[PDB]
Amino acid sequence: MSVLPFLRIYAPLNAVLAAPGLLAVAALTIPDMSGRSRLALAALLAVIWGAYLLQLAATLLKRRAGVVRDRTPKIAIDVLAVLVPLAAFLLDGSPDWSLYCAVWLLKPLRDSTFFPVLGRVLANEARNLIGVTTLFGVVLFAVALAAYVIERDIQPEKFGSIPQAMWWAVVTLSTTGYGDTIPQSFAGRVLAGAVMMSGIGIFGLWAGILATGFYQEVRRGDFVRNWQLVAAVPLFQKLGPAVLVEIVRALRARTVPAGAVICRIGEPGDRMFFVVEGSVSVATPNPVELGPGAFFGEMALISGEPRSATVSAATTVSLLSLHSADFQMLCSSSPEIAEIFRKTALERRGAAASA
Amino acid sequence: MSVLPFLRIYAPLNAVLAAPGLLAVAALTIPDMSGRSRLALAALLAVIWGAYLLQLAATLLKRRAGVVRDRTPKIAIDVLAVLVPLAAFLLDGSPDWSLYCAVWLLKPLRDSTFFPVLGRVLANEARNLIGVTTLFGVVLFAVALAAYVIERDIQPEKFGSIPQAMWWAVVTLSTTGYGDTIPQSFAGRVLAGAVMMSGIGIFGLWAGILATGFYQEVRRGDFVRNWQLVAAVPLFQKLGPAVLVEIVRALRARTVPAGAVICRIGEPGDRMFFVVEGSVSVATPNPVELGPGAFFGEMALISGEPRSATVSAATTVSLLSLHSADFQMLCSSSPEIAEIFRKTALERRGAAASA
Amino acid sequence: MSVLPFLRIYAPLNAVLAAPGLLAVAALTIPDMSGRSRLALAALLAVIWGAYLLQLAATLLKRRAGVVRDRTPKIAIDVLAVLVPLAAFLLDGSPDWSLYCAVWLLKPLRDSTFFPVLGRVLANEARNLIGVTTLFGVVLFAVALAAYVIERDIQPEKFGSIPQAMWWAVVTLSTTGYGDTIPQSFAGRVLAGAVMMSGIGIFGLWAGILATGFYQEVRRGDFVRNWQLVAAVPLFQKLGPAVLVEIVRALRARTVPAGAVICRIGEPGDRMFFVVEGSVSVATPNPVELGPGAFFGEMALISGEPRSATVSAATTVSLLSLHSADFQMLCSSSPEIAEIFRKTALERRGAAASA
Amino acid sequence: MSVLPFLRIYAPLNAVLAAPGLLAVAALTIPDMSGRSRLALAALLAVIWGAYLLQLAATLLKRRAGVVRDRTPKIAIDVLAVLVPLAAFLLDGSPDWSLYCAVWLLKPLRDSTFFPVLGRVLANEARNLIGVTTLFGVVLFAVALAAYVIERDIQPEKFGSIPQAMWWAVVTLSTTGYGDTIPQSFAGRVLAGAVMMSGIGIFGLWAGILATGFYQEVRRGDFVRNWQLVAAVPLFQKLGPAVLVEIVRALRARTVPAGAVICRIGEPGDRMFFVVEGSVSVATPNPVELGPGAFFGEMALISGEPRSATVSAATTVSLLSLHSADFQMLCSSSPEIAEIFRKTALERRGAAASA
Ligand SMILES: [K+]
Ligand SMILES: [K+]
Repeated sequence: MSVLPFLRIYAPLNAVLAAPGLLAVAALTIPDMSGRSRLALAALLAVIWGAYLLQLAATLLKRRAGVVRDRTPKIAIDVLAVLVPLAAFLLDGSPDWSLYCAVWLLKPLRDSTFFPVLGRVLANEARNLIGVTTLFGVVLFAVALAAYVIERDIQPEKFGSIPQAMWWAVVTLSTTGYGDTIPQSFAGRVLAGAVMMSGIGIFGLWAGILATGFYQEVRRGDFVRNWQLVAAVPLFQKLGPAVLVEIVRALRARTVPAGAVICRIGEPGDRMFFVVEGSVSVATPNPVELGPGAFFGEMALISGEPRSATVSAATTVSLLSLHSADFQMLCSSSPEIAEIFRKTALERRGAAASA
Repeated sequence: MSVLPFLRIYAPLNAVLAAPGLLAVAALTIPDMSGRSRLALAALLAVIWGAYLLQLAATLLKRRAGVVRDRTPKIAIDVLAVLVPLAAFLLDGSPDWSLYCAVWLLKPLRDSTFFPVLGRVLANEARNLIGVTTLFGVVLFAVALAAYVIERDIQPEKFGSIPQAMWWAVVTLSTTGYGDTIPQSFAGRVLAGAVMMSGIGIFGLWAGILATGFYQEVRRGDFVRNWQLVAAVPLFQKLGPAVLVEIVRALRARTVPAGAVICRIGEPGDRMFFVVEGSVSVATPNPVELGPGAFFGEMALISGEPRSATVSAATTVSLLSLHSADFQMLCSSSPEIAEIFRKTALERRGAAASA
Repeated sequence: MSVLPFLRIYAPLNAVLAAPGLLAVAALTIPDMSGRSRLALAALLAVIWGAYLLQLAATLLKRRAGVVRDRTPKIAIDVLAVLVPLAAFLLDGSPDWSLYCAVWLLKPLRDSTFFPVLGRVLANEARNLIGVTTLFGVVLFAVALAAYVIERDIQPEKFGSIPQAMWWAVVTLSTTGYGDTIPQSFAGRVLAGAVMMSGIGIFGLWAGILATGFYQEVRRGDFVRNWQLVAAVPLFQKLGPAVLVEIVRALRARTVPAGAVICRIGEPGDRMFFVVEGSVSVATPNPVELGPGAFFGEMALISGEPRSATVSAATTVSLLSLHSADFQMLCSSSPEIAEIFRKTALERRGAAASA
Repeated sequence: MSVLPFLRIYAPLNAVLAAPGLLAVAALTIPDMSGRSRLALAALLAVIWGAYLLQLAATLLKRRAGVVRDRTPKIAIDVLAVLVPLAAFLLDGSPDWSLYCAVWLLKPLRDSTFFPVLGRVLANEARNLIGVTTLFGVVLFAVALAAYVIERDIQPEKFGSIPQAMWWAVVTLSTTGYGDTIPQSFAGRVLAGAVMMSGIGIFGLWAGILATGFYQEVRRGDFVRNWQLVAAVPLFQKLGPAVLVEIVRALRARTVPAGAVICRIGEPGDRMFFVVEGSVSVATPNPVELGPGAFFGEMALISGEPRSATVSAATTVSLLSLHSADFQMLCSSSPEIAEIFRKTALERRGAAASA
């Protein structure tokens, strides 16, 4: 609610081409299809193949930034991105060689930030997951066995065994309800009463395990990335030690590309930003082009008024962002700083028009 | 638990008429129906059409409050509220013109506050949603492909292709369990074991993403709307800076219409209010009609007793509300203020009967 | 994890008899049944009827504690508890009069504390629920309509109308998957992709709305009930104002009946209690029978040792409970109090054996 | 995200053998199977039987650590681990004696820590669960009854009774959607509209009840286990009282086995550890083998640089772990301690190479 995401978050075309790349699978998979478009898209495989292969060697030029790097992840698939189709094309002379479009599916995951954010936490919290997973196996066979006791008599063809009953366990436990093989007797139908009660109690924790400290990591991701952009601000030699741990939990940083809009004049002013790198276009008779290490919005927050200036992203600006309360927290947190923001809320009234 | 919502929250009839408006669709949709009621409700379309159209021009008189406004949202549908049916009536000479009752469905959403509250946050947090959505696409085809490996042989008519297998993917992943095409072999039935385990882990985050900071926004909505009604209270020149950030998280404000009841005498006193605008009917021999900038309940909270007065909403009062603990927090937070509430818990004993 | 619930939480037999009471419904509902047990349980209705009716008049003696009370809830059903069966017995001469066993179902809810805890909060937070409920209606027909566009042609008997399509909406949205009427075409099967994605995003908030501040109320329920049992403790004239708001969030109170065990000797000591009313049996050569306003466990917590005494509930004791950390919080929160607990951890070593 | 789990968390083979043990059930359960492998695995039962029985007596030697112990849980199944199969083998002369493989399923749960963590909390919070469970029974029959009103006429074979309708209740309430018996009329199909709305509101709390304070216990589990490893650190005589309650919520402890890696040189330094027991291999010209009561990473955190030393687990080290922010919290929390970490960030530069 308090950030401006711009400049092509889903940027690199190395990721993009999997989506059209893998829909190219389908038409080969289908009888009664004409040969025209059949092979037209086989080229598209060769495009993407060639396209990453074009990209490939430029990556294999890993002399760029060659000091200390850990690029086993990034490179691992690029190699197989082109070999696996290639080795496939010959030995699998039959059309099923296209089935090695299971390969690019990592290419999104290759340059997928936020995916290592996932695997980072599992190796602290899987301690619970396994005791639950065991418990998930406890309750499976603890319950799955209860049915073979019963309907083996009058449902041999369905419940004439244990693992057939294990099938109806997770289906019945995992919220699903396929609807293939269901009891007829009473006591077995009694047993289902606890199952949904159970699995929804089970998953009530287990899926909760994920979001539990995942959110901590992401709420922590908003600090590790943001203890940066702190000392750059020339004012923050006076902030107390504990002051900062409060604030940075809310301060998310995102970038704006050049040319785009930041805050349009007259829109309801609801936030203020801290510029730390780049430059802006504060639309005034003298454009107050504040570069690295600046801010604006106190003209709008202290007064609670619309924007006093159409700020447009002159350049690639690494922005922070902040809603009022936590800035009211700040002006509450210290009178010493509202003084300059009091002055600045007067200086920028005269320094907007003037220089 | 600590607020009095009254005065027609679901007020404007511009919203109301969609509900009866769109049930008017149905009877036309149905064979073997008599023509009597068939066309009776076609009028009702013309009513609502005419009714908004009656409303319409009064809105197009946008000279009301014409200083600085952003009414592209509000007006966008009102225009189409009446044109789309109208242009429909002629070219679609066949009865299917009524199918342009897809149009009013925004009219609730037109004057739906709390809906922009939704879209506000997605443009900070969709960063995650897409990495998950990709991941949702990862796991779809990563898993959907695994089945065509198998049952293409003995289930051509069902699993004789990939996207047919993609169908059984999300159905099997998204908790649903339709029950149309299900395996027969073992290894494919093995694969389902992880699926529900997965999707319930997937959605265990992804739906959690929504409530995650949504609740922050709404818990923030209770501050942005409520840093108002602060300075109006004549007492709050002495409250510390950080005192307020604690409190306003709990203080929700709602309005009471005139005539209605606020706190009935003798009911178990469980809360106290801060009046800031309007007037009341404190039912006493001298009605202590406290107007803008007042409160009551300390007579009941300090003593923990029932109500000492039937307070009824004399007028349209913009109320705050507060349960004890956070008022006990207050009386704990400062002895200087309990003094006047000590006195007031004596003055209002004598000032209830007297003037 | 830190409380001792005892003394028949599910106590009153006025609640109990619904469960056997309503299973008495069934055998009448069933053909090919013998008349013997058919009417045997019709008596059991008359038992419970007579049993509450026996209870009834003793309740209608509402001279007990007759000062200020709000007993419209409690009495409302008791009246109908016996009239509704009675008026049923005659006019409904056919056996279906037993269908007025829909009546006792409130009798649990009659003396169901924790149920008003539910309805208390909905009248603060249903503001959201309705904007969501509208939104739930938005997305219903916004999506339900999309299908009649398509399969009316080749599925008249199933999708030959709108509300038939509304049926497949919520079924498909609400996680369920019945499996009666499913598409065959592509584009309609495309549409389901967003649905589960939606409804699981929808309910991802909406059910979250419930637990959101419900937990606040219950986490608040642990304070409102527990700002009691504070001043009774003779030591708590020195605790700071803000000290208490920290602590009582964790301190839950429950009662122990007489005779039962409290802490058995030698078990791993993990907590300490504050007695405020009743008496104990501290099993020592001189039983240190501490009555109202006492505590024990610091002998075990400071040393981190097993229990030094088999404490058994001599009487009906209203207990508090506390795990270490928040007592370590206390001994951390003030050195002035650890002094007496230092002394007490010596006095009770000598005062356990001695008097 | 901030811990190193190693040394065989899922260690004891007493747990392990259930998994292969119980898959041994299946092949006996199946007709048309050869007798060869039929009996081969019956031995495997005798293996595990004999294997625990081998383990058994060594456990019955409970003279180890015989001071004060509560081993009724641990021993209860071991006894039946071998008797139940044994008594089964004779009286159940038919092959169904193998059905007493319901017995080992506790053996995981025997030495399952984190399972008592489950049952600990239910006896504080089941107060709610039962009022909900009653409410779950309220809404069951409150709703289940509504259908027999209707479809008993034209669905006797399906809805010709109440409990048959109770079947379609929980199936329809508990998110499942089997798909066996579904209405045809309107008003009954109206009723389902609230059901999913209800049960997803129901379970929206009820499963939430579990994770609610479960997470508290586990977030409390990270303190009770970790008020240990506090005084051992020679520095922590100066930490304030309240300082610690902040920190230990994040500090999780895990063990590393001997030989394994701790922090490899050059990897991106993201955390620092507190050694309290064991020894390391700080790979330097003079290996700075810090034993009980040590730490490292401030060389990497203050500078925000990669690792300055390949630390490998020389021995079984009981490690703590800590990411920056909470160490930045520390260096923020007190200048007095950053002094020695300032010096140490210089001493270990010279004391890494030197001794
Ligand atoms: K389902
Ligand atoms: K189904």
